[PDB]
Amino acid sequence: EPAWQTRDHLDDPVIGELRNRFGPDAFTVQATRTGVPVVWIKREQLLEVGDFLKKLPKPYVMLFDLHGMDERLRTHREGLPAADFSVFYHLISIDRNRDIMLKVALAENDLHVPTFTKLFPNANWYERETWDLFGITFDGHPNLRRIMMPQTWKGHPLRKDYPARATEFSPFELTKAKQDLEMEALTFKPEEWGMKRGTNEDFMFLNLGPNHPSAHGAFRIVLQLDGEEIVDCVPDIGYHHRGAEKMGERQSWHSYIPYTDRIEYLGGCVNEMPYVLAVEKLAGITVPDRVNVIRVMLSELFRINSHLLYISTFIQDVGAMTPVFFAFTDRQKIYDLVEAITGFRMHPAWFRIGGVAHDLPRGWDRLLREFLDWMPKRLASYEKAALQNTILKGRSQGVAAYGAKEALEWGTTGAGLRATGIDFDVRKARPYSGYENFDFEIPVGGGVSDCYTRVMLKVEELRQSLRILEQCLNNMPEGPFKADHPLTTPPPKERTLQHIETLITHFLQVSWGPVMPANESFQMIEATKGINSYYLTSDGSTMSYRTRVRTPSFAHLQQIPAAIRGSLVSDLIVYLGSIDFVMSDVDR
Amino acid sequence: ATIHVDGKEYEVNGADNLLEACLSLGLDIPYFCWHPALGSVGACRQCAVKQYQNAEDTRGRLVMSCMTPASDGTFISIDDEEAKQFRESVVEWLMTNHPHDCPVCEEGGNCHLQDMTVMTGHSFRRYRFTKRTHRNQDLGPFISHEMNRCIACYRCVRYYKDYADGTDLGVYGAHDNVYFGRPEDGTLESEFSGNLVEICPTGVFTDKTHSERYNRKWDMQFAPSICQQCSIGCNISPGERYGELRRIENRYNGTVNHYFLCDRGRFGYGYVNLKDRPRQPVQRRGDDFITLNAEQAMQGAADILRQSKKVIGIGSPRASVESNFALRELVGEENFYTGIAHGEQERLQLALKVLREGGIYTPALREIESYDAVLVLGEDVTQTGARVALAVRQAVKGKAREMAAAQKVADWQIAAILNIGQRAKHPLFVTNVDDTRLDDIAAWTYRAPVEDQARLGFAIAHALDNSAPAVDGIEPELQSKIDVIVQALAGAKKPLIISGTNAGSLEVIQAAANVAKALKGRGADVGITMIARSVNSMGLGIMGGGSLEEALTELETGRADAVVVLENDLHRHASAIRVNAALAKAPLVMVVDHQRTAIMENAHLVLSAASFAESDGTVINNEGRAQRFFQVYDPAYYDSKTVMLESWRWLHSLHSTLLSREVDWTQLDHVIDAVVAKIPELAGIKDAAPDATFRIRGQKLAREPHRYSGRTAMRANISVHEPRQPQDIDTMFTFSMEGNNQPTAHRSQVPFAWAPGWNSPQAWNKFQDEVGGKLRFGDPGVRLFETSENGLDYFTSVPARFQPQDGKWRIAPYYHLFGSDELSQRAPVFQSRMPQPYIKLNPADAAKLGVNAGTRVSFSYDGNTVTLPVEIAEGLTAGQVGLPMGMSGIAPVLAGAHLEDLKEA
Amino acid sequence: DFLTEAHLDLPMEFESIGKAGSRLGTALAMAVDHEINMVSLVRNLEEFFARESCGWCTPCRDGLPWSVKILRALERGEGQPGDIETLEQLCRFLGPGKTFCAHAPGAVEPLQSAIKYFREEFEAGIKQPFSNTHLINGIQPNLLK
Ligand code: SF4
Ligand code: SF4
Ligand code: SF4
Ligand code: SF4
Ligand code: FES
Ligand SMILES: [Ca+2]
Repeated sequence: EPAWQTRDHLDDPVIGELRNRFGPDAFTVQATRTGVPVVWIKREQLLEVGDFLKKLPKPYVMLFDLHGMDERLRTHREGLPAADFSVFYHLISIDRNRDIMLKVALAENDLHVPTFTKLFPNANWYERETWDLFGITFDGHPNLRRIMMPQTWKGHPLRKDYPARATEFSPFELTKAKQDLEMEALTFKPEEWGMKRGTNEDFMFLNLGPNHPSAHGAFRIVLQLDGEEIVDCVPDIGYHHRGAEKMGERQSWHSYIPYTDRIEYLGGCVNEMPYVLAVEKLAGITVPDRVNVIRVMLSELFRINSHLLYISTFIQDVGAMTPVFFAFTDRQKIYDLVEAITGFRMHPAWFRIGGVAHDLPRGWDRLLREFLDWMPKRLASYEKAALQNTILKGRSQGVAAYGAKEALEWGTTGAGLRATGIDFDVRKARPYSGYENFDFEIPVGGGVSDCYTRVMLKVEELRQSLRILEQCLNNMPEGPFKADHPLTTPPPKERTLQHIETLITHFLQVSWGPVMPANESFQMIEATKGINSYYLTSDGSTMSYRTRVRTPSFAHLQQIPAAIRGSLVSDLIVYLGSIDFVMSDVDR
Repeated sequence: ATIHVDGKEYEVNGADNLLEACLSLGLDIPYFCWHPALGSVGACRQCAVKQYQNAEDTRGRLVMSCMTPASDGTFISIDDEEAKQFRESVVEWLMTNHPHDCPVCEEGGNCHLQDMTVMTGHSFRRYRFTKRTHRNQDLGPFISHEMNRCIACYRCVRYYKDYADGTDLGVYGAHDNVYFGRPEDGTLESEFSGNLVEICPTGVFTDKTHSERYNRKWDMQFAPSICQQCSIGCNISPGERYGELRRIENRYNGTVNHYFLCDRGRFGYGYVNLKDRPRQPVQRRGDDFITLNAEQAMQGAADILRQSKKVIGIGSPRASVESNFALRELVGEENFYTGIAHGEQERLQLALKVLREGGIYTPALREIESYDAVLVLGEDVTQTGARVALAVRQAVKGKAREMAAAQKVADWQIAAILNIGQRAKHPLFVTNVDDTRLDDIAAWTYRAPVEDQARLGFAIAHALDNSAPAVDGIEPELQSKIDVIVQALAGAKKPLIISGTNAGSLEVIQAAANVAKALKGRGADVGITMIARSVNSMGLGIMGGGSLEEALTELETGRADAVVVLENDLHRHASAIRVNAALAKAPLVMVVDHQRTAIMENAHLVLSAASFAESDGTVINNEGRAQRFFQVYDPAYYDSKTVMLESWRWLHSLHSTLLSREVDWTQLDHVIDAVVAKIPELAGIKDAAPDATFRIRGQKLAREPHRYSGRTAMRANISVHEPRQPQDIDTMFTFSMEGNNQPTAHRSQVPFAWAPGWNSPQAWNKFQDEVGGKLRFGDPGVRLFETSENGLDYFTSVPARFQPQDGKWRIAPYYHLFGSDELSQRAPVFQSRMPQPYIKLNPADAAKLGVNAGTRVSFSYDGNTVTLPVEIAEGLTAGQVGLPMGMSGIAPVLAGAHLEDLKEA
Repeated sequence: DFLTEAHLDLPMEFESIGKAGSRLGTALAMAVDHEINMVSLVRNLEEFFARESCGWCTPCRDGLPWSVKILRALERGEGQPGDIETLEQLCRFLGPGKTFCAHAPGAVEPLQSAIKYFREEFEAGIKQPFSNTHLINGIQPNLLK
């Protein structure tokens, strides 16, 4: 049985535990290609089910995702409960190495769910986004305001009846919003932001803006300060909202890949990988070994690129302005290889449904060998010159520290999670794309996640990625770069150019789109900045019915107020430098 | 019946085959040679499924689902591995000889063969040998021929010969060298040849008119519309690209036209793309023609109309119900005139009275195929109401259908039905001034003048019922033919009487009403059909008004000093000299039209109205069904200087500017509400389509496919800034892809058929409740009137027989599908298909005048000595001259008129 | 279907020849001597059957010429791997019930019997490797394993 086969996961012990606790008629098991047990729960039992899952002997400790779905236009809902809308909750048990998706059905008139924030504190921003884009209210939310769109926005854009395209520009509304920006500070009240006890008459409220662009993007933080100390802060995000999920409903399965590239714009093929894996699950495609090795090599090259930018920008944020020049030279060596292979630098859009766009060009191994010879001396030089400097250490060690429990309750993944001692990397826990055939280690911290431990963990991750790249260079399999499946999009170009049935398949795949049979698929990968996941719902058409992108930077930015409370503003900017986020990842 | 497909239970009709039953259930089985309207023949072998004897059977056997009845307790599997392998092998065998042609093939993106190649999963070629090749034929100006792409599915010949009764298309050769086409190069002679471009699943037969300005299906902007070229009211999907009307596709209406159009509707759309159309309001100031915008045109027209002492309005059967009503409201009911002549108005109102007061049910176009005997009186149906002629051919094949049903043959086994029937057919009797295209299947044809055809109808009615008035002076041979018709009509379970206004005779319609009444009095399930002239002839008849002669009298006497002519060239309904003199006498002529007509030279103001592609409205077809047509595209999207509005919008704004000195562009639903409030006989046009607030789960209905391309480049040469999406306040459709076109959406107006995996016209299967039936949530369009409880009295005005007077030549109308309709004859592709102008003569009359075939003779009508070449008509009765109605220079009002000094030029 | 020397001691009845893997047919038997190449004989038979197709239904009309071309290639030693598997698949998919009439099952009976009994002669015509494509300069091919 292939890994993409539709399964109900009734053999999962969590299904038997839920049946013993709540009864057989309390929930409905849905068969998916998500790889996880999908369980439809009544709305009135959601908090009970969540508490039961949190109190299991090997408990579900992290709320991985929480979002909504407009099911009104979905025609293939066989075996599913009646629902105009739905809200899903993806929960992860690291100790079990398992996960469960809970789905709550909602009628159009009764669009309210109990809040999940008492069980999982990252449900705050997840429910705010679900309210913003779908109009689903969450009862008991401390402050349920829009998080992506401005507060004076009409409608909920992820609803199926909301038009996707840009509306006509108007200078009058730009003038009005400029006036709101001008008198935003004059009419600032802490109550609408969730802040309290401000203006005591000792705290000040200070807004941060687009004044420190360290390649992360534009966003705002309003800080409540007792003198120099942060007593509370909320981040203002949505300034980088691109409507990428709505675009997922707007593009074909093939023509959405460039948009996947720009979700986390320092990641490239890393961003492409979960989307094409989830589409290949929908299509029932198993890629050959050469495709797996090529995709792993591209992912690790882009992981090294992103880590180089992250480490150098952290060093620049601390104050040492020199290593960014050399690290971008190393990024140019990576770009030499990536340009030669894919034809592009930052957004290659090179992965395909069923494979990659072209075969490897002749001479790729020379460029890979040159980069693998160039990198280690440069990395050691950066370590000795900057990361072992005691001023940088005094600026970063012990700054914005959190443990394993705080990382689990906020959905922190990647190096921030592993610096707390939790050994959870997707490439080892849930292997994908042939990562199990590579010899590499997962660096973990001592139990405490500071700025410094996160940065050094990413340095060790860079070294491990260099090891994986060495293995990719030494053992690259001979074979096809595209699968021999009819839904491989596009087909191999030479057969398209001389064979009529292949030309027909190409013609219909690039124009109307490949038809993905109606299913739900999920793919989780270890991205550059944490765990990135694609959750795709196909309604049997050539476009996605729903494209949900879970990004780790959203969770990290939500964790910011809990970790930085009681610190200084300098600690905050160092913390932002050490998070490894981009605003495109946060806002999608 | 109960079937089990892949272990799932389904309830189906046992009289259906497994292919149409499984397609009606939403299951996907690839198929080529089967069509819902043509039956099953089992040729292509694509539709293989695995049938098991019972539930406890694992072996099974491969069967053709189209040839297998969907009987009770039938166990089949579609997703069986051997069935999937065989279906892929059938696609592969078709692919061995198929040309590498998809980029340069007009079927691409709309091709059933492409869809089934992808559906079977065949994408790898292992055949390595040569491909067979064919030369192409020239098939005329409408259909392009490319025999390389043929998969030998036999759909074309089955449709063209067995369905449409065409004679000049066939299959030649044998084995893998079978050829589909004409026996030699020439134009396809069938009036329904254009349906080949949708019947053929490949790109062999393609739309040449679309091929000139070709674009793919995903790039089209579609709207549900009604064909404007005659009164039948076939549902169409016009598709536009880059501001020009590109194609007319068939829009499935299970009540009216189902799968098929006629060639006039399919190819006569070219007048929309004419470059001489008015695009802006133009005011004639002396010898100058200045261009106005909408507001100042309204202000100037309103000022001049306010200064006038009496304003009259002249409507047209070309215009919609809303436009004619808006003109009637602008000028007043007592000042409103229908644009047709007095005799045409009398015939149209008599046909209307027979339809909605005769007590006899009038069938829809699909229902015509279920009648057991047909009498056509006077109306050359193939040239005037062509789709009715196609339906009549199906009703004629009903006898073979009944004979095969007596022998327990399934209704989809079409070859067995045709073999059992042989040449047997239901009785058909056609009367005309000459031969018709229905003479090949008619049991009898009566070639006679219109008075003699009416007398034959009156005699048939009298022999059916003695209370009907008798006819004196019937010859014994004609009496024997009358008796043959009488026993054929009396023995029929469902007789159908077809007539219309195109014969130019009131007595023909009266005789048809008498025959229908006599059949109704005997307890028969009789139906009556009236063929009108134009798309909204019945709507103009229901609205009523004075004739064009009265309007010209008002203009000539000086009682009216302002005339507003709506969508009427005025020369088809009255003599051109009288019209020109009356319009020159009037100090204000305003012409609201979308075509450059001859009366615009003397017009003081010309309002650039919208054609059907750029407008919304309602039209009433020949059976009284109100149907809404929706705007296809915004004419101002590319050319921002284009001020081309709906006629009702122009006239409503003119009325508002005349009354309150303020402009009011209004909304379509407001005008429809005004129509149904003021005219109760048109109250059913409210329910022809839902209003503009209708939504499918909150979203509008999309006009263009979801893969519509070039949004940020199609207007980039004009400006790199993308314009605002055109807003549609009038209807529930949006001028974008951001809308709903799901086959399961609860609606009746479908702009185009597309489903995932079905890009061809076969997606209409997904849009239907059952395949070949109706649309899933009802066919659009409602009937204005029900059958009345009581009928009319017998018409006692039996005319005298035709007598040839010396020196006077009675004009016999000859209609042409390509040429008689005004707008379609303006289409450039129709000029090659148009017959050359002529005059038909009896051999005795031509010998008396000393002329041969081809000699040019001259005649004077209303002081216009015009010269035409003579051709000899064998079937025309002496004392008559055959003239082609509706052509250039020959108005349709000349039918039934008389000619003087007809002599050799 | 072809039969061997071991089937010569079989009564000429419908039932006896039917269970031997053949048909009684017209009962006018044809003897094939050792000097006759089986591939050329089946090529002659399939050429007759393909050109006598009435052209109504796809498997016979478009699959018998494919078998003809494969047998012609095997005759001159131009066969490629997968040709015999293609012939066997054509025999399976042109059997009874798959085509509109019984012309094509009769057409594929001698082909399948000759492959069953004389497979060494059909394998001897496979000399060249499989090549359905030519190289296109600038496009690297997808090398399937
Ligand atoms: S008929 Fe269809 S498959 Fe053949 S060339 Fe045209 S689009 Fe391609
Ligand atoms: S020309 Fe078209 S409809 Fe006719 S047999 Fe060939 S593929 Fe079928
Ligand atoms: S029969 Fe009349 S309404 Fe129908 S397609 Fe032809 S011209 Fe148009
Ligand atoms: S199997 Fe029979 S019906 Fe089919 S093409 Fe061959 S000879 Fe004709
Ligand atoms: S559709 Fe049944 S054999 Fe052609
Ligand atoms: Ca409109």
